[PDB]
Amino acid sequence: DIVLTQSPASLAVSLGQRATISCRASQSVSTSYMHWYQQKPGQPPRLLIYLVSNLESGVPSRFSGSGSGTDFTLNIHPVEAEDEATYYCQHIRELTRSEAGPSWLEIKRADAAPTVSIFPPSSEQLTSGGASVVCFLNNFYPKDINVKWKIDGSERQNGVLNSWTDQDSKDSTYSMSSTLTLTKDEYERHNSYTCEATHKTSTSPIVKSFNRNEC
Amino acid sequence: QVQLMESGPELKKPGETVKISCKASGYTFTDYSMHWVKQAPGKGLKWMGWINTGTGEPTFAADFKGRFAFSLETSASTAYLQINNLKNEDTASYFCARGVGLYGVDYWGQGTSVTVSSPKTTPPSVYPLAPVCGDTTGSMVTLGCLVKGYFPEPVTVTWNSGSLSSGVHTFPAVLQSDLYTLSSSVTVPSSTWPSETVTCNVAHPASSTKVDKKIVPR
Repeated sequence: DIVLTQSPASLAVSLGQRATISCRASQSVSTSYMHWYQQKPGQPPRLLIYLVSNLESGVPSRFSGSGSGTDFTLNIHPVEAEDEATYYCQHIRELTRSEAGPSWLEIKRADAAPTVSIFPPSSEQLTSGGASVVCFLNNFYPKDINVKWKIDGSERQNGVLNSWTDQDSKDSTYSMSSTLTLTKDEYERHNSYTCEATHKTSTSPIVKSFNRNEC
Repeated sequence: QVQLMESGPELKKPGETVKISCKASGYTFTDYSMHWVKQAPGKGLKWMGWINTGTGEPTFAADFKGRFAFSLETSASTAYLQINNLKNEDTASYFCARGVGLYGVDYWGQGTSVTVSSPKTTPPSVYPLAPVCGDTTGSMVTLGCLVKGYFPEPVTVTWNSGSLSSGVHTFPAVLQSDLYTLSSSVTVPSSTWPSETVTCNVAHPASSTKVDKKIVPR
């Protein structure tokens, strides 16, 4: 019954910059008794600050903890590449222990439009009675992107599954896959299939499309 | 050297029960409480409760009451978490963490993933995805590999046995009919393909299958 709100949800950073992550409690002068944890993907959290002002024994002195009762901040005096991770802040003042929704720390790069690719059903999947149309949207920045499927100019939402990667380790871009799965029989009663992305880098949708009748 | 080591990953079906162990080394087990925390795959950390190390007594958050149990084996410095009547939304990673009282938790175990579902082990169908007209931009051309209907995870997808790492995107699997699918794309200069062979490789160790699908022009 004690909410802890973290802002911002995401923060794009360049190294050397000083970043401040903010946290706010809904109740109490929850005193100090606030902690920050860092979690990289596929790993357990690791502790950084205990009581909101103390570094645990291994954390570099670029990490700083501040604030009391209702407002707290975590501070990195010059962010380094190894500081990319999610940052959680938790309060130990009251039971049950509550953690805030995290803050994602991502590397900043220049904006990049998706490279978009569309693939009709393989002939081996057609012979099994299935039909997946797959769309790749690769190497874009920033991460926000919306994709729509269109069948003969009409939008389709059912049968669509999406996956996305995290930020790439070299180019720092994001990529995305979107799959429209149909039965073979509904697949062959339509002509045109198109995926279109809306992204910051372009003022029009980025379109890829094929038509079963154009050979 | 303080260390919390948890037991391995577990696959269970709905209504089963699972027990997860957390073994502490490098400190006096009875001088610190032990906490348990659930992470959903999306999703932010959620505290389930804690157990008094000395008295072996559980305290549970309201959302974790009645279907969960904390226990100890003090002589062996391990804490246990047991989940009864497993439901679908118990699919998550579960962590143990050493309690430091009013200051919360400090050391964390590596986590244990738990999957609940009714499917049986199933090998994937693997589909090569050859480009069509607009799948070249500039010099480069994008090819794909679609891996559909397997259980359980993981699969390992590589291209030409890993020699083709440089321009690959392999996407996390997503569920579908309680089965998994992933896709992977690889981008190469249009002057290596189709003149040079490109083959995606899928390994699914739970079903002992290993399959290659060469991408051939439409």
